[PDB]
Amino acid sequence: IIKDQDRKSRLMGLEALKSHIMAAKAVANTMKTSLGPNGLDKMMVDKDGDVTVTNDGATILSMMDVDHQIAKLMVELSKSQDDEIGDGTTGVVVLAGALLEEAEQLLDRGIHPIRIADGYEQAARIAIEHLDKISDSVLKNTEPLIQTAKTTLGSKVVNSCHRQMAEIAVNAVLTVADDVDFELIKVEGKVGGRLEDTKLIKGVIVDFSHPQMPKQVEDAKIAILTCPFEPFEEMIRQIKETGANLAICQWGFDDEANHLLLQNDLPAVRWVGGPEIELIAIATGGRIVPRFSELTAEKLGFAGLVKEISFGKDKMLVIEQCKNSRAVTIFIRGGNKMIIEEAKRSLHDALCVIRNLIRDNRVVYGGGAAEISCALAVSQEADKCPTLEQYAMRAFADALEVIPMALAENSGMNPIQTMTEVRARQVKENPALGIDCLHKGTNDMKHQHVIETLIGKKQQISLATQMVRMILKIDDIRKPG
Amino acid sequence: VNIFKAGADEERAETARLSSFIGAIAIGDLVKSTLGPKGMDKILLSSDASLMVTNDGATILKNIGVDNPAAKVLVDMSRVQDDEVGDGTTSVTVLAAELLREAESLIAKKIHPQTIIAGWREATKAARQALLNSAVDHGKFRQDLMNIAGTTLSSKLLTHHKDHFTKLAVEAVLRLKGSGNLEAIHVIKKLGGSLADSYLDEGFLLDKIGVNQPKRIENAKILIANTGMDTMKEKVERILKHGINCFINRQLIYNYPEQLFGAAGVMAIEHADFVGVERLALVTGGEIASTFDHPELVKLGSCKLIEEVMIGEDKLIHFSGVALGEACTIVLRGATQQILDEAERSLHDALCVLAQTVKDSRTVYGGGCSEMLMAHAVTQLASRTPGKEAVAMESYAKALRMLPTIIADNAGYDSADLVAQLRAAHSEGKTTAGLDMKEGTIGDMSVLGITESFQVKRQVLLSAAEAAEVILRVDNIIKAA
Amino acid sequence: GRGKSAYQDRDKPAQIRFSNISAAKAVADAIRTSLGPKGMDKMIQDGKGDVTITNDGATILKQMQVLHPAARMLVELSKAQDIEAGDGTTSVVIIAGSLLDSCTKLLQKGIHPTIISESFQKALEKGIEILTDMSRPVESDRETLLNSAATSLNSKVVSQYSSLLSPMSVDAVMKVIDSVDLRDIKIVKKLGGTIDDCELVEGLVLTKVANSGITRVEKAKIGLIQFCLSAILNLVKQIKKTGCNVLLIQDALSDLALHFLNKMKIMVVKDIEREDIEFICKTIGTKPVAHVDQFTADMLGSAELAEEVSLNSGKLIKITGCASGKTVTIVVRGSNKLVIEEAERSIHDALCVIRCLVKKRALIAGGGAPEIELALRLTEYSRTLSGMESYCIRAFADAMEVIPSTLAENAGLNPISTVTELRNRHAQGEKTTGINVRKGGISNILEELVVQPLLVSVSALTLATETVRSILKIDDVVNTR
Repeated sequence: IIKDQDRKSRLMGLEALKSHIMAAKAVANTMKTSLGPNGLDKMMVDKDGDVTVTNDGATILSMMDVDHQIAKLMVELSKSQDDEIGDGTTGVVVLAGALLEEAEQLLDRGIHPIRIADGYEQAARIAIEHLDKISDSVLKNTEPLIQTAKTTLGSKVVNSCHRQMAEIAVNAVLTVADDVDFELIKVEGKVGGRLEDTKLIKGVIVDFSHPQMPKQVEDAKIAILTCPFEPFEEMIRQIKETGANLAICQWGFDDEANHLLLQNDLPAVRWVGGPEIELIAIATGGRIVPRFSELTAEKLGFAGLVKEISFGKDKMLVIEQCKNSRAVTIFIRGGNKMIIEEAKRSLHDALCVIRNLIRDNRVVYGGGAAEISCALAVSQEADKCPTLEQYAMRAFADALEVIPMALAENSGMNPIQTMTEVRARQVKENPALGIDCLHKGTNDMKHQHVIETLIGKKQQISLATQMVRMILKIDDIRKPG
Repeated sequence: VNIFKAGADEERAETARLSSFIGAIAIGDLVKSTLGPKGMDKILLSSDASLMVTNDGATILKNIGVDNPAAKVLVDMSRVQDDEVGDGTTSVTVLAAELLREAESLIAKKIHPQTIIAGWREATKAARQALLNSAVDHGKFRQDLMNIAGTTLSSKLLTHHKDHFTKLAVEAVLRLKGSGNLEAIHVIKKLGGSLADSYLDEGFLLDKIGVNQPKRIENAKILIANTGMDTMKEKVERILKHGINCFINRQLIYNYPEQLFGAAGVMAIEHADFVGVERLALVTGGEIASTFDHPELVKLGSCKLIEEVMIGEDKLIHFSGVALGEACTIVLRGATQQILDEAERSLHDALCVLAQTVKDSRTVYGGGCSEMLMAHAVTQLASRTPGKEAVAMESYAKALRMLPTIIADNAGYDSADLVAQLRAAHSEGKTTAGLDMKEGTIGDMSVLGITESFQVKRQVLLSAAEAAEVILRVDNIIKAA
Repeated sequence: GRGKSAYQDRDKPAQIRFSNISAAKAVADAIRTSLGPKGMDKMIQDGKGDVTITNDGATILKQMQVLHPAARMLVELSKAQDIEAGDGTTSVVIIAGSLLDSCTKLLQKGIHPTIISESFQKALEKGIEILTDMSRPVESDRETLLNSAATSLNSKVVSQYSSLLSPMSVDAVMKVIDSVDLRDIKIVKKLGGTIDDCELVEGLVLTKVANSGITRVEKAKIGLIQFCLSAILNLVKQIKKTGCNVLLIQDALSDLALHFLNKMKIMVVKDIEREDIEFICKTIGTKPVAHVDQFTADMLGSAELAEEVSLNSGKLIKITGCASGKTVTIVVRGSNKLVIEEAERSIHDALCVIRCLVKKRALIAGGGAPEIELALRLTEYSRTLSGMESYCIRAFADAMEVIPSTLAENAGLNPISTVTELRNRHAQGEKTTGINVRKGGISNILEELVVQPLLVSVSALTLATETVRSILKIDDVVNTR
């Protein structure tokens, strides 16, 4: 009788293939427009009447009414790509679609789904083999690093000052580099000033109480104190009988006590949040003591410099040059908190790309150059290996030409006529040549300084390949309700 | 097998762009009618059965329930162009629209959006440089000031008494001209008489609360107070300890404290409008205090003359002769209510343009004169820069010719003939060729004293252009059914 | 997608124009049949049931619920005319509906709206000037003031006492000739006796509650209070501290409060209509204090004698001898409300007429004389003014023939034929040349004793035209609702 109730949707046979094809191809065509510096932005206005002008695919799919399962999968590809390294969240999407777009072809020919995955798998395994071959292992190389970072801060809202963001990214990664740990990088964000003001501190930037107090303590003896100095001469005296020159109160601070401590020449900051008080103890080593009686001469921390600087009329306490600054600090200033959010996010990506690099000296060339080189390889390797997997590898390669073709598309130049000059100028002058969407045509990427980490492309092919493969194995989905 | 629930539209390809741009175009062509000193105001009606008859585009766009994302963009533009200068509000909106309509035109020509943006980017910047060669540089000539103010007050309801308000707006900007300070100019809108009864008070004006209290206190140290003097005797005492002769309470003052004020020779005034209490702290220098236990001898402002004159049978407290006479209060009197309110803002904006003259000593020529020059400039340039960029820059210029075109339409004078008459007579009469509605023919802009302020046009060209570019970068939005 | 939600109106060119003219005219046609001495009344039965059989366009337009604003406009005209001259309230609308229907004859041709509005203005500036310079500017003159009151009292149920009603009207105005303030002459009816007992008192006479209250205060000190006197002793005591011996409460009055006002010898009158409290404010000078608290000694008015006269078995609160006779009271007496209703109404007119005569010591002969007068000169004005205005103005003149055409109509005569006879007997005669609907044919209106103050015509022409001119510019108005 009635196996599946109403409110369902059962995809059997070519019905499952078709649905996914038209469903994905579409979602792949949507993001494809936002690819490259010429990417076309999108406005995602949910049901709350809120606008969402973003260039990132994950940010567009996270606000797009996705009801189809296949589409959701494409949403997990950009999300995964955006939760790991982030950069190229667009690629994986467009890439996945292309592959599927080609797959359908092989399908309508009578080629079974499973088989399609096979060829695409072998080809991909080889696509990387080549991409990891053309790479030019980058050098503590200050030159290349600052460059790669600029290739990630481009076409964004932080492009107006991608130089300052990259500079901070390089030093931040180089400092906490030992294998680089992204945890030893504290990204403090506060309103005030602009984007250009963003800096990096070799210590802890804890977000003074009295004025005349020493606005410049060299090798301070931080006296981490919790209990408030409220109801003042004897209480402040003991803090001066320990050797401490920098009092850090976690609670209140009576004015009377502030002036007395002033006469002693010891700058103090009252009302210091729990977290801050804890972090300061991890930076200088200072020990957190309860009452002002447990405060000895070994609970004092040592910071190379403690100066209160007004970062755009936003005066704050800076604790840098600590003994063991295991925790760095990247202060991102700026007016509209919205712009900064964009900067902080990009920074994340800028720092991750460096890390993937530092822990793997291998970089490729964007502009599709690599894609072209691969598409060519896979094709020839598809011939050196017959069997039905041959047509598969070929199709795979054809799907490796979309990225470039898209570039020419979003650039305005005829995608076809472009690939004409590309594939040509590419085989002649090595794959070091790609598509310059700025000059409309072909040109050596290595010279245009359009480089991209190997992990970017590397991972990109993977993610897209793995997901698409899954869907290919999906020929039936009984969803009740 | 379904990505969007039943009822989720999906604008794809042209349809998406066609819908997007048109939406803004409609809104742009709507307020377009209210162009030139001879437009057609709209009788808007909210949800509370309200009849709104205004010629100001901004206001019109702020009462219209915009249910379109793109359109809302115009609401912003008109909100910026209006909060900066005044008129032209309609211009920036309309122009921005026509561009998009010209965009969807090139799109139909298979011209990729990006290249379109590029063309406009060149054209706009090119046209900008041009507005410089024509922009006449002026310099305390109370003559031009009137010509500029008289052109800002026109195209409104005040056009009848624009001459009267011109002398006022200019007289205030010449007296308080130390660096263009519009924050020192208070606007007093009161009902009682025609608009020809409005004057300019050389000081702060804020339309007593005791017959026992000193009406006219020559030398009085104004003491601002927010909280009321009620729960009383200790209130009057403390205030007497600071040595004040003039008390200004924002809230209500009890009867008892009111008696001690008059008996102690301390003139007081309760229920003081916050807007009138805020400027007081900027006109006399009296620091506003919360409770009566906070103010002292430092919260006292210096005033040389605080009298109460029954102007037009109305008690007006004059605080003229403030420490920094660089602050006045133009009083406006209207018979009805809309007239008074419509005149107020009219002066506010009139003050803005003057603030632009005191800093931006650059002026242009209206009457579509400025645009026609642009249209002819960007054109020659278009032919210089080949590629799709040409048609773009070309279509940009032709889109700038619409300004005067509409200026002739709302005149009953055929535009088709005006465009030719103006464009041709512009290549012979230089940049001094502008449209003259009141004569139904092209006339000299400089000979008729018709000059706009640089800031105006500059903002528009820069605004619409770039803004539209982004609008053309979108090709898939999720709004509402 | 949607840019303009449903339910919202967006009156566009061809549509809105046609709409405003069509129904407006129709609306005019409605009361059009109620024009003339033999006009046609209409029984207006609203929802509730209140049946109103009136002939006055205003009394009709205000009794009818208008849906779209365009029609409401006419209601504003007849309503504005009913306050600026009283008579003519009917014509104004008719003429307006004629200009609209006439203008359209120009629109259909191709004439642009704004030009038409501009044209009509020229005819208005010239037109109005014609009626005036051609009117008969006689001497105020005490005599004429009595002739203007007599001709406005007869033809009614007050003609029986027109001789005694005319003077009172002249005296009432001579005491308010500040240029006459109708709202200064308050009328109070009091059933009983006869109309011949009408008396004009100098002071605001309202329409006692404290038995022990001074029902006759010599040197009173009027005191207005809005807030009710309930919980009481402290409230009454405070009233006797200001010296108030005549408390006039707008709200209710408690018994306990009455007893305290009866012991302090303070005449109190509770539940005083809001309209009354306002008149006592503009006549005695006593400021209507909101709360009994804010009441002070400076809110005390000046009353020479506030007694409780028993006018024909009626207890009214006479407050004559006010400070600043701008406020005259006419006690109308009549056996039945029916005869009193006529007296009051007819008197109202006798007042309105004297008001028009003073605002313009001229007077034009009705009967369609001034209409054909203008219609003639205007037709000649066109042939000399040139421009599209010609046609327009002519139609503006022909649109005047309606008044005289409608007169002969409501008289049974042949409108077309009769008018022509007038136009001929007009040129060959004088401006006094009109149509006598009572005899069937032309005749010397002035010699017939049928004159009308210029204000009547001026107001109509001025208002009507300005409006019609404006509406023409109503070709784009979104409702956004």
